[PDB]
Amino acid sequence: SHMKDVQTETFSVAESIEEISKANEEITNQLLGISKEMDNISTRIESISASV
Amino acid sequence: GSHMKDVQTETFSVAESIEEISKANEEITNQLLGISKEMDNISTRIESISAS
Amino acid sequence: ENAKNAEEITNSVKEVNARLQEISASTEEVTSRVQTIRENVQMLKEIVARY
Amino acid sequence: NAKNAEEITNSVKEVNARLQEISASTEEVTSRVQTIRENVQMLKEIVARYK
Repeated sequence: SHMKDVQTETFSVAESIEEISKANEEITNQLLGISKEMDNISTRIESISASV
Repeated sequence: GSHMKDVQTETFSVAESIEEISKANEEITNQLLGISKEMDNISTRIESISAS
Repeated sequence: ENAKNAEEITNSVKEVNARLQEISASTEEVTSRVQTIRENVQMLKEIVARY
Repeated sequence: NAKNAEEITNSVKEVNARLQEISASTEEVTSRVQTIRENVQMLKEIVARYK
């Protein structure tokens, strides 16, 4: 049965696509918090330009 | 080998997709390098403006 | 100098915001192409059972 | 200006930390795409051999 070398490689991409999937969610969580924190720095710099 | 022809149909979609993820994660890493160098400039300039 | 530095920081923030929206799009591109590889690795483990 | 330059120095410091963790996860996707790319070259030889 030649479904041996199909199984050994379709096991390695399944333990690896899983960490990719998790890492894409962790990147997503950081990114959307950073856009909010960045948009508050934008207000503070605008206040400094006004102050100048 | 018809069951290996079934395997090719799957393995074509994976090979097309992994080549896009390979360029998309290189586009992310280069943009992240550019953000960091600008963030160190904001860090640097926010100490010099405070001394000013 | 305070006018110069304020604009220099504003110009860096504009760069960061533009590169960050390109990374969100590329993250959505990877979040779409991860699902395509997951389906063709579950539908391929179905062949491994069939035979 | 002193109270806003301090609040930016502290938010920039947390942003840079959070950004260094995106660089970490992006390295971890980059490193596991080497595994997957290698295994879809192998899946191609076995089909060529036995189709």
